[PDB]
Amino acid sequence: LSEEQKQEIKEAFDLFDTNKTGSIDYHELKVAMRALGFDVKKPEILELMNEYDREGNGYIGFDDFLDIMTEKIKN
Amino acid sequence: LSEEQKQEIKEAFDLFDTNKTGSIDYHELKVAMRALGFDVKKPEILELMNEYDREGNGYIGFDDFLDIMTEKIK
Amino acid sequence: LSEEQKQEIKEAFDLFDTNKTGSIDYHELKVAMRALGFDVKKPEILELMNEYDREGNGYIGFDDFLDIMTEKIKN
Ligand SMILES: [Ca+2]
Ligand SMILES: [Ca+2]
Ligand SMILES: [Ca+2]
Ligand SMILES: [Ca+2]
Ligand SMILES: [Ca+2]
Ligand SMILES: [Cl-]
Ligand SMILES: [Cl-]
Repeated sequence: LSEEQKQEIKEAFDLFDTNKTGSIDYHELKVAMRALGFDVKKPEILELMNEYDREGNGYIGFDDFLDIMTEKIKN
Repeated sequence: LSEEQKQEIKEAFDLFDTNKTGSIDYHELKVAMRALGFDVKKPEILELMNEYDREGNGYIGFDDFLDIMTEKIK
Repeated sequence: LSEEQKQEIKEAFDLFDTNKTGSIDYHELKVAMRALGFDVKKPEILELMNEYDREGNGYIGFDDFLDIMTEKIKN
């Protein structure tokens, strides 16, 4: 929630944001969460994708990723 | 451990310091060590808590976490 | 790979640079890659070591590690 914590979450997102877009696809969400210490598996990742991929293009934004990590850490 | 290494250990601790208490409980220690690349399981984590939770309240400080990562890395 | 992505890869290498050399051994490569979200196993790590430990002393450099992570993140 703090600025220091938000930057660290941003570092994990920017590491696997290949095409310099503001998005990550399924595989990049898995390694990003694992880079933050969460051993997420395929059923959990697909559940998160379908919850946040509103336009249905296979990508989620950073603010989507920020809210995911917010739910995981604060709980 | 150098200043650069200690800062990185500090970043992993501050990420899972949920209430800014300067302390982490069992679950927060587990994900923090895994955030540093160590796949730790429940028996090892409980053994670390029992070693460093001297007050017996279910929390350890950063200097407890710093010493844990010191022996795991060095 | 942007300059900020290379800094994050450098942080993972420097965390397990135990003796302040420019090298990591088998075990230090395993945890360094796992610190970046890749849960690699023994056969893959030994495969990467054999490819990049050209001198054959059980160590690889940062530029070896940077190239490994470049291939992993860019599929
Ligand atoms: Ca992308
Ligand atoms: Ca990590
Ligand atoms: Ca706490
Ligand atoms: Ca205590
Ligand atoms: Ca070394
Ligand atoms: Cl999980
Ligand atoms: Cl002790």
